[PDB]
Amino acid sequence: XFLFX
Amino acid sequence: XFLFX
Amino acid sequence: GYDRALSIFSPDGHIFQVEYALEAVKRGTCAVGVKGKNCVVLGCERRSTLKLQDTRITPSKVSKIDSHVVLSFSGLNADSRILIEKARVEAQSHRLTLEDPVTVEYLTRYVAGVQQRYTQSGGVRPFGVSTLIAGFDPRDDEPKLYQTEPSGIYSSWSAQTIGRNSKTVREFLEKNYDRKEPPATVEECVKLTVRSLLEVVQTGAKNIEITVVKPDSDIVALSSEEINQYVTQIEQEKQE
Amino acid sequence: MTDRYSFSLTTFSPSGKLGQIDYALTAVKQGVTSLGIKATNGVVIATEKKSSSPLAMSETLSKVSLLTPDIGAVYSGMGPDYRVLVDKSRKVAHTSYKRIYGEYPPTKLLVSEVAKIMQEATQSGGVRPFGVSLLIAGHDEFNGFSLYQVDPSGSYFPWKATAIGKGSVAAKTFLEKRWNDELELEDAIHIALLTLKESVEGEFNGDTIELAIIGDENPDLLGYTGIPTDKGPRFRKLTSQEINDRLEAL
Amino acid sequence: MDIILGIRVQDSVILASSKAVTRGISVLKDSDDKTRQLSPHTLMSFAGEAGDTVQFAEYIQANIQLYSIREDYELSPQAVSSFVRQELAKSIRSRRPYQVNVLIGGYDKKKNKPELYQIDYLGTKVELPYGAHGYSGFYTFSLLDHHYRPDMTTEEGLDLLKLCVQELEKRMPMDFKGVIVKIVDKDGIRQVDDF
Amino acid sequence: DRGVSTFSPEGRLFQVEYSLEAIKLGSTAIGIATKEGVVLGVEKRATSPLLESDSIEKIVEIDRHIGCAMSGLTADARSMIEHARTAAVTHNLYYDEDINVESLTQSVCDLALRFGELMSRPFGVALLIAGHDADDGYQLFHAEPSGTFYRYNAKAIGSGSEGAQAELLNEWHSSLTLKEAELLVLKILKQVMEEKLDENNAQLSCITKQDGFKIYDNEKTAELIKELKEKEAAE
Amino acid sequence: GYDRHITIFSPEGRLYQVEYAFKATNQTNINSLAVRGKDCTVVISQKKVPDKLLDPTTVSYIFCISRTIGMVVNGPIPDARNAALRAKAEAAEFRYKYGYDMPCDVLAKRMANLSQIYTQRAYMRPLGVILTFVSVDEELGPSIYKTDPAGYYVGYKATATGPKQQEITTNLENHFKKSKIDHINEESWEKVVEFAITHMIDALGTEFSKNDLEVGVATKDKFFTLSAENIEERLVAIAEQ
Amino acid sequence: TGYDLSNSVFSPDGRNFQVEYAVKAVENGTTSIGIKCNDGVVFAVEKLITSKLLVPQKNVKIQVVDRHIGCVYSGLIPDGRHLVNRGREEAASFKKLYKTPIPIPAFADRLGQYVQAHTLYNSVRPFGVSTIFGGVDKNGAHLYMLEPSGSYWGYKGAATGKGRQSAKAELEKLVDHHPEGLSAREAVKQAAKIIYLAHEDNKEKDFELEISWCSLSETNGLHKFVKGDLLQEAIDFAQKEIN
Amino acid sequence: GSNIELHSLYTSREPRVVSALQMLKQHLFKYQGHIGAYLIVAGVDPTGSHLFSIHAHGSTDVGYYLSLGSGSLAAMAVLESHWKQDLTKEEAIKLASDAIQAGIWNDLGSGSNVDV
Amino acid sequence: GSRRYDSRTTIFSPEGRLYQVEYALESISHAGTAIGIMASDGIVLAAERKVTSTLLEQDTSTEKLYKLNDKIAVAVAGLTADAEILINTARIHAQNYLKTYNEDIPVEILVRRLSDIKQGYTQHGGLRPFGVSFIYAGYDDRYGYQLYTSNPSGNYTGWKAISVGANTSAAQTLLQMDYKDDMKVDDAIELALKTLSKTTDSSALTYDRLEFATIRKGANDGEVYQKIFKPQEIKDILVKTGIT
Amino acid sequence: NNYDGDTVTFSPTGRLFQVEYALEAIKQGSVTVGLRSNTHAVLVALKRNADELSSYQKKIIKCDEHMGLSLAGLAPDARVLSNYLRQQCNYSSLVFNRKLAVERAGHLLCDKAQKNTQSYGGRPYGVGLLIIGYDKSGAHLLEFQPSGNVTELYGTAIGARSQGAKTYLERTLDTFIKIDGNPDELIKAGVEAISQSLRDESLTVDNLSIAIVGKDTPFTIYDGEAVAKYI
Ligand SMILES: [Cl-]
Ligand SMILES: [Mg+2]
Repeated sequence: XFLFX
Repeated sequence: XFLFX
Repeated sequence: GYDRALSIFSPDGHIFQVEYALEAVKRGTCAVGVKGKNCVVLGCERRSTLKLQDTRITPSKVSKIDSHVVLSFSGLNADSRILIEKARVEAQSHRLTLEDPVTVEYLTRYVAGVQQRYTQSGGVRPFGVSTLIAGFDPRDDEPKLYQTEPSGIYSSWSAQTIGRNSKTVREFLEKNYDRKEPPATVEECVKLTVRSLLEVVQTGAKNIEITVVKPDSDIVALSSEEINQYVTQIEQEKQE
Repeated sequence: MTDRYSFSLTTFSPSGKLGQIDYALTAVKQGVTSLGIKATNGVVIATEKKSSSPLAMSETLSKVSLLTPDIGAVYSGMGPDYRVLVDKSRKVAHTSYKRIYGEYPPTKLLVSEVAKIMQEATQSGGVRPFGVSLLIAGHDEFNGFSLYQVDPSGSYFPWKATAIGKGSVAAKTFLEKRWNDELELEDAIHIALLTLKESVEGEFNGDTIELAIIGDENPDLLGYTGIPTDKGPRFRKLTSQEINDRLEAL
Repeated sequence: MDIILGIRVQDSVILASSKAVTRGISVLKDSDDKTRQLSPHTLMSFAGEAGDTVQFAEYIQANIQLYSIREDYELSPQAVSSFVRQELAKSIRSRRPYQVNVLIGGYDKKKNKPELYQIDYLGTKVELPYGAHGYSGFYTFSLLDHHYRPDMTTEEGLDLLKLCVQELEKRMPMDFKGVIVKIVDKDGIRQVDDF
Repeated sequence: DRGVSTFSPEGRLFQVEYSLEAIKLGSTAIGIATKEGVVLGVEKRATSPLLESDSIEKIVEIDRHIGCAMSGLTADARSMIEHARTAAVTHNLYYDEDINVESLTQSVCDLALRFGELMSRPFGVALLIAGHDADDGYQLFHAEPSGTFYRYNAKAIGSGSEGAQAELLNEWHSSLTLKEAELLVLKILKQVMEEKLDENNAQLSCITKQDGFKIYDNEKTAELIKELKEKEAAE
Repeated sequence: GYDRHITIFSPEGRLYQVEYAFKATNQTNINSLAVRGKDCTVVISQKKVPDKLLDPTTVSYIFCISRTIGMVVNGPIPDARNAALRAKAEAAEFRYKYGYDMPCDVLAKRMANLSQIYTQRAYMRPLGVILTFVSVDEELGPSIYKTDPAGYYVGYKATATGPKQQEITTNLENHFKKSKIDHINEESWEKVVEFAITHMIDALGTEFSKNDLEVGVATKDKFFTLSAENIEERLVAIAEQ
Repeated sequence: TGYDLSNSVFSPDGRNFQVEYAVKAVENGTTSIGIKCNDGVVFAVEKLITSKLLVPQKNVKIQVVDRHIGCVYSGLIPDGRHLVNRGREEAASFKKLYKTPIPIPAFADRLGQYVQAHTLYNSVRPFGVSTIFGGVDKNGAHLYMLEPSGSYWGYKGAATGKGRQSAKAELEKLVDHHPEGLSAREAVKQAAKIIYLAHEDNKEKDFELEISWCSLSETNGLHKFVKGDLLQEAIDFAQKEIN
Repeated sequence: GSNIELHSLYTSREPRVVSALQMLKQHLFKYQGHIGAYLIVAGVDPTGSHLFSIHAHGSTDVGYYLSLGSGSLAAMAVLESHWKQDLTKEEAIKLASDAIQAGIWNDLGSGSNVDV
Repeated sequence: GSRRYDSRTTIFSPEGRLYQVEYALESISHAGTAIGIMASDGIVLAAERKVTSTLLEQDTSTEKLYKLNDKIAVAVAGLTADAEILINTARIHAQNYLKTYNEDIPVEILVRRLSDIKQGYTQHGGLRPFGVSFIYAGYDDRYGYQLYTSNPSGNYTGWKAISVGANTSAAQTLLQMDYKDDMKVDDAIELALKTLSKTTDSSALTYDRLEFATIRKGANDGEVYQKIFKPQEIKDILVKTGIT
Repeated sequence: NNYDGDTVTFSPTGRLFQVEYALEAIKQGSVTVGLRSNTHAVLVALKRNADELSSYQKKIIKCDEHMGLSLAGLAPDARVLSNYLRQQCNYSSLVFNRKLAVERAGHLLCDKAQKNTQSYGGRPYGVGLLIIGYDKSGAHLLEFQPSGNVTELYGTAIGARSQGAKTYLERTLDTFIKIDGNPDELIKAGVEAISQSLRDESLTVDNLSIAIVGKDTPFTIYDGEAVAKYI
């Protein structure tokens, strides 16, 4: 997995 | 089971 | 949802929709109930305006609610089906929860309760139906005959009639039915019921239906020939 | 607030008439003439673009609508009622058919669904009937070409050819004389233009006439190549120029 | 655990059902009847989770009895079995499924044929010459596979069932306190006292 | 037409005032309260001689300490009785005691004005609610379809009410015995009834602290009718 | 005669409540005009402040629906503001769901569909307003789309609304019969506004001060209204030729 | 005919007669006014003393919304209270989501849309009040007046009720004689005078004066009631002007 | 695809990629990744040419070259090595099919033919 | 409020009749005549299309005769649109029953349900009744061949021969005269057409103005076939019986 | 006339006839008086019997320890509104540990009555209420009309012949307001006030109903031989 700075 | 590239 | 109050009071304290529902009953084919010492008989008129009818499949006027209770009616046929269905469901519901079949008084009280509810519920008109409910309570040999009407009032009757020309056949029963000595046998009770209908019916052919209910779930509908024998015997005694 | 009109506004009168449906049909009668003709190899639907003002851009108002790639619709009566029916008709073609069977509904079943929507506005609480009659032309693999009329009541009938609205009675007489079972599509268009000229008062050209066909597959209008079985839509709206070309051979 | 067996012979269906109601290490009863009369010619035996078993059977009994009164007709065993299966098939995907396994023994008056149906709590239905539910089913199947014949009489059927129960008593580790046997034929439903 | 909950220019609800006309057409019901108990009596008024009169139920038990007589569209009363019984039992479940007669009456009267566009119309029936409690002793209440209730030493409702009430005005005193009250109900019923009063077309009942609510046997009422006839012939 | 009170058909196949809603449209006694340039769409409307106690800045019948779409209303202000709030809500919702600015003609269609429902459903009354939507659409360019209480809508080369619409309509009709083009062949929006005001003056036969007019302009990627001083500059240019 | 029996029915004119009948209820009510000053707004109202038994200064008519908006109305007092209750909900929801207190024009449309909604259906009655309201926001002072139809505009001065014609005439003089503007303290004095002058239309019964104000300088942009010395100073000024 | 067709008919406009993209991501986000759809959404519309990717949880991103699936790392290796600005049609087909081949050979989840 | 405009579709007249039901029956009396005749070896359904045109596509047209399942068909008299609402409801009930019991629905059970729906519209909801009368032609293995009718009241009755729609009085007299119990399908076909031919308001009875259907055990062995006659087949049976 | 069918319809002169008809129900009701000093607030109510066998209909309802009302009109409507006040008084106590202000109780009754005058299907309340209470700002008397109009007063009367009592209080205003720390004398003034509304009938032991609330006095109702002192 789930895209995630 | 299911079809899953 | 449609909420409109159709059954309301008028200045003279009448509910016209309930009274007009009674007029629908008045129009309906005649139905008569007579209880003997050890039986109840339900007689019903079949208007002979309809021939080429299939009598095998045509809805019969007397309906079994359980194996031990029957319901006949006068008024709107379509309306009667809705009361019969509700009564049949409540009969099985009672057996399921109380582990005992309904008393005739309980089944009557239920049907009468439904009729009443439709006189002070929004968006609904009263049932254009009066019922005769007859049978024997579980493990009882005392005959039971009750009447209901659109208002929702009910009561027990030694003998009673409803529908068109019911005034005439009630007149007959009031002078011909003795309370101290009711019809002792099935024969006597069926005879008095056929006699009462012959005051109004026209021809004693396929115009009279008879259903005999005895104790312990013993219910049978008489055939054309069986009724025709009663019609023959009554008029041969009358020729004197 | 709340919609407290839960009761029917369309009831039976002592004569057995449903007033609101009769009055809806009266509205359709006042409406501009539209017609449909069925040929051996196609169907044509046509109507007059009655422009409310010359300042108004009549191209922006579509009287002839695509429902599916193979089904078109035209109307006579109240335009707004037609527009919302086309929106509901397009949606029901997807929700009640294409999302289930993975193909567009046949003409007769989409007509059946539109008919159902119009019947409900004839019985449901707190609504009036739709003030339109539809002509629906369509093709499908197993029924071939077909033309249907739908009335405010929700009743629908299949037609070889017919007309609705202002000059329908005269138009239907004209079509009865000209129609045979050996008509090619071009012959049906020619007859459609001849029939429509009788009911039109003013200008009669490609800019004042709206005409569409259900004919051969148009692979040039599909928008993509690569799938042999997808050959493109059978519904085509004729251009202003294409109409004027056939008015010289008139 | 509970024993329910069914055998369909030439002209009848016989249902044997254990009389013991046990919860954990406690024997609650030794005379329990795990059967309901659905119609005059249809009988249902049931085994499973406490409460669910009776509640399901009585619910099915009420619905079939309602159909009988309304139509003045008896539903065929095939029709009753299909209704029962569909009620169980609904329940598996419900909030709390009925954990009931049933045998339906019926005599079809139209076809003049006895029919046995085995339905599990999932709504899995098969028509069988003989059936059973639980641990007992595997032993009884192997024994019935050997001995069973299609043209057996009611008396022959009872003797084979008698052998099954005897062998189950020896082989089974739990005490099921004997069985109640009921026969379904053209004349109706009757209970065999001697067993 | 016009609203069901509409007020008249005099400030009365049309439908309530009309329901009060329905109650006037109803069979007579009388209640008399004493220090020894409360008596409840009704005219049965069978429409035909073939109608089994004992099936006419116009006196009804709500709890052991609360009786009820009705007059008007008697079918309407069934749901009111049902509610009253539920209220009486429910209160006993919640508080382990008998519910006060006033509280029970108040509960029934809260249904009265629950009508509009809830039920479609008011009730077409009046109730005499008689009972005993430890706080206010023997009590008789008149519950109308208006939602109003009055306590009464004695009260008559139905077709013969204004004639009966004038009679109760003269006859009632604070020292009345239960036996005196029974005869007094029978006397006034016999006065306002169309048909001749007997044990089959009239019904008695009472509520005492000791025995609770009892509907009198036809044999018991018959004896009180015979006792009445003799004492009226005595002067 | 209850067929005149709710939106059901009369025996003639008419909806009287729709017809009477059209009459409410002129209750304000205000005339609006809309024309298209090459790069812009201009809408002008009469402004009347009869009471001295009124704050004239708050008296407006032109609405900024989205950044791109403007709307002028002919009808009472309550129904105008009802229609304005709804169009603003619909335009915002469209952008969220479909990821691009609602086109002028699509909003017009949506508000027309809502209007149609009031003519078919009894419990809802029609709004007594005619809505004129203007924008420079990214696909169709300068756009005028007008809605009425019947639920009718169409595109326009130009349009006019109010008591004296026919006088303004014929004036515009006559101009486009000469030029033989579907727009005002003018580069700047300033000159297209000057054309709009000039042709309204000629049509109504009345002169205008800066406080007598109300102007809305649609360019690519914004719609805006002119101040009294912006209009004064426009009126000065007209007088000086 | 019959077009005036049901709300939301258009007459052949294109008029809603039920809304026009609501206006009659408003015309029947006591006089209420609003004055827009340099840096705020002043509200005043006529309270008829029906009986000596009325407790002076207790039956308050002017209502606050949030902390910065004043509301006064003429007509059916309960209908006004109902509208202010909605206004308080609208102001609460706006502040909850957007943090900032509701601007006056924003608040005006919230009432406007709500009142207009009561002209769309026959299942509801139009509001029997004209409402004068306003206050101070980030963009300065705003005075609004809202009719039963849902119609509202911004005002330099506003009046409604039985003495509106008299009031309007007095407001029109102030607008002409003060183009540069009026101070908050001056507007309180003038408000008092205009109510006393407008009382000639209700001269049978004596009355009680009630004033409120929101001023950036005098109240820090919050709605406050004029009390004690400042109220007596305004009454004295008003009494001097009628004599 | 169905809702885009109805939208296109309603608006009388050819559908836009941003519309399909917005409708897909709002649907996938609603179902919090439980609808396991990982899509690369491309197309031409009146606005121009567009290329997007959308992950199952409703996250979208914009690129000149994207890859998704088990063979994405094999494919992205080829794209990162051979991609440049201002590709011709012939070059872009070659690069795209080469990136798929990378997946086919080196990923056990990918195989058989190349669809373009 | 809204009360003002309510017709009150579900009230009794002072005579104890349902206004809307009575007026719906008046509507149906103007609809094209539909006849059902039940024989020992099958059932006939004959029905007259209302004043047609030469430009109506007849071979793809259906207004009178509809299929409910493989064993049951209906003839319609009244609003076609209203009928189609009820027909689709009946088709679903038939499939619900088959899914539940794994047996084709008995004819009466299907008839009773449709009749119970019609009844509901007369007692509650404040909506207009369905302006439709049905003739049900069906076969099951309990009662064999069955004819029923239902009307907007929701009342239903069984028949050996029956008519609905226009000139039922005249039609019922002609059927009551020529019908016998031992009658066969071929004879019942002839009776149905002869009855329409005499009762019709049209100048002559032709193929293009009729819809015809038979339910026969005339299916190879122990099974039942539904035959919806094609235009050319109606033309042939008109020549055979000697009407054209 | 044509405009009195329902509460949702204005008349051509802007009147609500259904509300005015509800107001009429109050005038038919039996007389009740309310008056207060700075320390105490008193309700005096003439109870009405059906006949000599009947009880005298109760007029005064307790809402909290510090608040209650007297009714004139439809008693069932007074029960609905008094139950609502009891709940609102109760909510204030439980949630905020705060005795509900009499003024705020008025505002809540007003808003509840209003909703029944603007919506179709419903009807106005057919009762008038006199609310007395002692809160943080001392003694209070309120008059409620089912139009929604609630008024704070030193004294008032509602019901049949109420004008007689209202005139007396208007004369006595300066006297009875000063009756501080003397409950008996304030009740005497209330009994002397209601006496101005009597005709034929006089105040008996089972006829008169009195209620009082004050500084160190919870809301208490006096009936029977408890009011014989004041006859
Ligand atoms: Cl839309
Ligand atoms: Mg409408």
